[PDB]
Order: sequence, then structure tokens, then C-alpha cells
Amino acid sequence: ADGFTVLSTKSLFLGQKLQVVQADIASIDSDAVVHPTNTDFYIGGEVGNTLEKKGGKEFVEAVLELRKKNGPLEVAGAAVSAGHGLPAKFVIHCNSPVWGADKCEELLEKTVKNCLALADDKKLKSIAFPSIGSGRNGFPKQTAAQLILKAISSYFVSTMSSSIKTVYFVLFDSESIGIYVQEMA
Ligand SMILES: Nc1ncnc2c1ncn2[C@@H]1O[C@H](COP(=O)(O)OP(=O)(O)OC[C@H]2O[C@H](O)[C@H](O)[C@@H]2O)[C@@H](O)[C@H]1O
Repeated sequence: ADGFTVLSTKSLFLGQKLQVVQADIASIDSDAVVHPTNTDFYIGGEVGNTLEKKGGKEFVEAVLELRKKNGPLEVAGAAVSAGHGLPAKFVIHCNSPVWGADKCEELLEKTVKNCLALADDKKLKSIAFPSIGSGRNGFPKQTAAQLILKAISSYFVSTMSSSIKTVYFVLFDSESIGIYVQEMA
């Protein structure tokens, strides 16, 4: 970072663009970045820590503000905080499922779609997703990536009115980067 590599690009249903990019997600200038968290908006995951790093106290205080107003975050739920201290306008926080928990793969796809729904609700044009679930939550990195990419593709099918024009799938750790390139794109 500020490392940024476009690894692939794909046209979605109505011409929206899905880019797989290599970068520190905290450095991405999209309208939203996605923070995988838990029911109590814990900031301690791998992405949470990189955001914390980049955004400092202003970030931490935005999450706290959200935590107060929102209360506990339901499973697969998504909520949004101002991206104070960050290049991103907003941070979308999602209750990431744990690998091995019931229906965790379905939940991962739901979590992704709820984030997209929330970005649409805020009329956002861009939204960057890390590989939710495959850090502290233990998903195999290939499986997480597959489920996220599939959910993204699925959200845009038949959707006419989405504000979202660009979705980034952000890879940072070398195992994930390698898995993606090794296969296709
Ligand atoms: N700077 C970064 N940019 C992009 N991706 C990153 C970065 N750092 C790590 N990653 C990748 O982000 C992916 C998701 O990791 P986590 O942030 O740890 O998210 P997750 O696995 O969903 O777990 C969240 C966990 O911590 C939360 O506080 C909550 O308690 C939950 O248990 C992983 O593949 C990890 O390699």
C-alpha cells in the first residue's frame, strides 16, 4: 500500500463492473469499504485492524457511535458508519459468519448481498469487499472467494435500479492472491 493492481474485471448483468484487485482495503477510495465484524462491532479482525491502523481514533469513534445507535448486529446483518479518517466515504460493517457454524456458506452469501443492499440504500456508486470469513473466521480462502463472487453476481441479476456501478473484490494476503490467479483471471 498504496499498492493497487487490477487482477481482473468482469461485466455484471446490467453492465456493472466487478474488479478483483490486489490492495490494502483501507487504502481503497471507494464509496464504501466492507469491515467483517461480529455482533458487538468488534474491531479486532484482520481487516478491522488494517482500518484501525489507517483511520486511527476517528475510525474507532465512528464504530463506537454506530455500536451505540444500532445495538447488537444480527447474524449476516449489515450496518454503516462514516469512514472518518479513511479514504472511503463509508464503512459497511457485517456480522461475518464463522466457518463451521450452521449454514455458514449461505450466511456468507446473505451477508454479501445485505452489504450491497445497504450500499444501494445509501445511493453509493462503489463498494469494496475483502474476502469476508477467511481471516479470523476460518473459511478456506478459495471457498470464501467463490461464495462472495457468486453472491455479488447474483445480486445484480435482474436488478434494474442499483446505484452501484463498481464492485471491488480486494485480495491482500498471498494465499488468497495466489488461489485467485492460479485458477482464472
Ligand atoms: N489490509 C487488508 N486488506 C484486504 N484484505 C485483508 C487485509 N488484511 C487481511 N485481509 C484479508 O481479509 C480477509 C478477511 O479477514 P478478517 O478481517 O479477519 O475477517 P473474518 O474472517 O470475516 O473475521 C472477522 C472476525 O474478526 C471480527 O472482529 C469478528 O470478531 C470476527 O470473528 C482474509 O482473507 C484476510 O486474509
